[PDB]
Amino acid sequence: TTYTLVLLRHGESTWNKENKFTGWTDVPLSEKGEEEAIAAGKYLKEKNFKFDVVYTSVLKRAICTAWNVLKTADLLHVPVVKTWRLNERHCGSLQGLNKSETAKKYGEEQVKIWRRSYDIPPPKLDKEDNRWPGHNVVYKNVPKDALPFTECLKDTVERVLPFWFDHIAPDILANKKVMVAAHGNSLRGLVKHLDNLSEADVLELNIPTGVPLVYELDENLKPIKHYYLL
Amino acid sequence: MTTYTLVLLRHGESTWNKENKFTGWTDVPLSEKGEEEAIAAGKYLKEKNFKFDVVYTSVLKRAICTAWNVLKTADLLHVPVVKTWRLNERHCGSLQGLNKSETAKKYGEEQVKIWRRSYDIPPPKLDKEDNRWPGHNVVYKNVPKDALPFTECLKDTVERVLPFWFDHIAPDILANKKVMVAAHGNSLRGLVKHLDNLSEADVLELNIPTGVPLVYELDENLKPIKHYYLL
Amino acid sequence: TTYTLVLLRHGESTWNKENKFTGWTDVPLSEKGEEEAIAAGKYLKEKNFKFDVVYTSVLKRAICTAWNVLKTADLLHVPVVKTWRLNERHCGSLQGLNKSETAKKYGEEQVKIWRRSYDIPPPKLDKEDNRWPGHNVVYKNVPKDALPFTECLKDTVERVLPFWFDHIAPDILANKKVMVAAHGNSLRGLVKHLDNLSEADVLELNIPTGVPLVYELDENLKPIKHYYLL
Amino acid sequence: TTYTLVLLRHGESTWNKENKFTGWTDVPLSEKGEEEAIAAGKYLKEKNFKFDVVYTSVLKRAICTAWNVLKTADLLHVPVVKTWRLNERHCGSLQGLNKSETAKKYGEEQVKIWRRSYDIPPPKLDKEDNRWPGHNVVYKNVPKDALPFTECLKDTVERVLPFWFDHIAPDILANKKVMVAAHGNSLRGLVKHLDNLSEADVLELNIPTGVPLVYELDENLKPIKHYYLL
Repeated sequence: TTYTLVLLRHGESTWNKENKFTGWTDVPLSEKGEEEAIAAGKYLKEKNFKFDVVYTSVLKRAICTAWNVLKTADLLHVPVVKTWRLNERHCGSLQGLNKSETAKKYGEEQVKIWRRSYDIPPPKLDKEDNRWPGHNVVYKNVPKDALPFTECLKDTVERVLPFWFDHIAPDILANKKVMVAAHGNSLRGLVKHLDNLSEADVLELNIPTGVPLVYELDENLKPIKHYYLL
Repeated sequence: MTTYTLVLLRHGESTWNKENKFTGWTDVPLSEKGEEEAIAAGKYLKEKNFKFDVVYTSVLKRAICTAWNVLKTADLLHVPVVKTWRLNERHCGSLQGLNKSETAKKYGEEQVKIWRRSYDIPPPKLDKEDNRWPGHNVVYKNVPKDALPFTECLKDTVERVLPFWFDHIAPDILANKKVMVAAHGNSLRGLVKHLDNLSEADVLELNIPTGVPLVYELDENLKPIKHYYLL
Repeated sequence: TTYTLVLLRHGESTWNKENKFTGWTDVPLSEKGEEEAIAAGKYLKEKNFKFDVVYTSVLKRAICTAWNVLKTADLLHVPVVKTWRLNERHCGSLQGLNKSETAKKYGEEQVKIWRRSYDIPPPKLDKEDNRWPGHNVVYKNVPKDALPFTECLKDTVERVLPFWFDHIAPDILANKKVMVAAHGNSLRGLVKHLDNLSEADVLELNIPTGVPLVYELDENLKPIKHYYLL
Repeated sequence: TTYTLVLLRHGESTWNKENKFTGWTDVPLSEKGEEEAIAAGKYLKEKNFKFDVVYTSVLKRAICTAWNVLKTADLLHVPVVKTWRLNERHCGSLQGLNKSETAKKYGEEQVKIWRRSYDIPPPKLDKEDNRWPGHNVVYKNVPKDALPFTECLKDTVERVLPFWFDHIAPDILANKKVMVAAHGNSLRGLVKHLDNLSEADVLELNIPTGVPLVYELDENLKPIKHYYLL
């Protein structure tokens, strides 16, 4: 028995261009970022990949990538399920700030720790901060104390896992063809469990943008292999 | 006084509307004009400050792409979209794919007129060997084959829509969710027939414009208080 | 590719003994009625029938039948989905009345028509009547205009079939082993569709109490055969 | 705004009479444990407690509690949602062994540590052991990695919290009346989060069997107060 799982990281956003920390900030794809999702959709169509369900975040840049893939591949009827659990890693009080001004405010050494470490997060938001996800209507049905004030990669890995165990994985076991269209850090959390990686290994893992990552899994969901369609 | 707001929206022009070809369940895309109409609907809904908790649509791309363009322009991409065959356009049977001169040649122009304007007289049936039968399309692989039409009249479309109203749309409205239904002329006519308790005569005369939001204000029992177009 | 579907009719209610028209009246199984479901479970256990989902009505005489089956087969973990659409045919203003009282106030032959006919329903309740389902909190999430003042067998067939098409049949097509536990007329509606019966045929059909009705279906859900486990 | 949540721990299982470690072993309620469930049902009905949903585990001692309550309260129409996440704390290789026997092998103080600590689990099951939930068809839809070889209370707490955030809390915020009918340790997991308890507080917390525990919560689901119905 072989199941097939496809992971896809969204392309460039407008804030990647302006050199700002994004996190849960809901910024759009750039034109190039849209172009990547379309190209990803071609490669999947060219290899005749089909899907019974698409999982993505509640952030437009991921959602739009999912949409462009399904449109390009002629699979618009496929249900799309959107969850905050697949959101990008939250960047705390860094969200919105220029990456350079931060590197001269806190120093480049401290800023590097917050980006590259596994378990040391950036400084928290207060709940009175306008960037606190609890103020955003997008999250009105979610209990507000489930929402982060800040995240390290470990936090992201821990919030993605219940969604893997409760929705994605059961669908795979039911013989559904799943695509996960999400963000680097949330996808790294999925990959960490899939291949049972150490902290060192997940930190060295870089998932390229707009390139479908295909996992073949056995009856127990142990990876038989993985590869990129490029 | 408890009031609820429901928004209905018919998709814009498809590629086959130009060619004057009967579409039905054929999954033809919106033309560029159909794209822009969905955007314009979205722009206007954003301007009048409309918000949605759920969008219901068909499994046909011209309707789905309309929902998408509205959510995107209105900055509501996080909103769930639920897609169902029960909101599909009326099935046109053996007319699907053919233009008016082809159908006149096969059936005579007078038979075709009856099928266009009737309530309960459907056009000729497809059978299981015809490649246009929804049963051969993998889009419907999880739908029981005998739920899928070989042909439909408006009465059929009306009857298959009603269950989805009672099971999914109406309960959402009663839970104070702000619903948009983005669909097709005939499936929307099926919802309106029930809402306003229209006779067969009145539903036949009803002509819902394309790409114009149709707003229904409903009371606590979902009886309409009023309806109007945003245009 | 063959699928297996089980149908089961609940045992004797307390009102069957009293000889009153039941309908949607939510009367319990008699003790005998509980024994019938327990025996039904034993039969299914003996032939090692497993279930992934049980569908039933929102009426206790059917819910409790399902419970007793799952309990006897040691399958309590299996999800039970309850719906108004699988309810018994509504008996209108006859609900709660004696079968002799109805003969008196309506005539004996008029009553037989209401029971045996396909499309002639008994007299309507009005909105002011206490027995109208709209006053019952059980149906508080159901829009009130979807609920009947009375029903003929045609009505029952037409409310059951959307639930067959939307929920039961798609489960079967997902290779889930389904049991439907319900009522005479709601089951007769399902059978009518399964076997594409005429009106005359469905009116002659007599589904016995507490005996599992097994359908073998092909890949398109067309019945290959059916039989009773006894 | 405020909300009302009801918790209930199941009564005595047959293995409690034998002083045996149960964990995920799916043993039935004792007759006393059935009566407790029925008595709980009478109390709730008397005080006019209604429910829109009942959450329970996939273990029959909890499921049968939920059923006996609904039956006595005359609320059989209410959906029951069963989840492994609400299962009892897993007892590793101790499952099936009696408490006197276990003292001789490991020593009584070491057994106390496994019974009473927060973060030290009993000896873990082998993957090849018959008792590993991964061999149980009840969990065929759950990825094997989610299935424990052993648990400390900390593990149980961490597996219950996602179900709180994903299912229970959104229902409460959607104005649904929820009952959770489960196990001592899984309920302690919920209470730990609800009352923001320290590790020390939750270890001393002792929830009696078969007594409904009512929580009153504010608009952000923070408890205003809680009490037992006795």
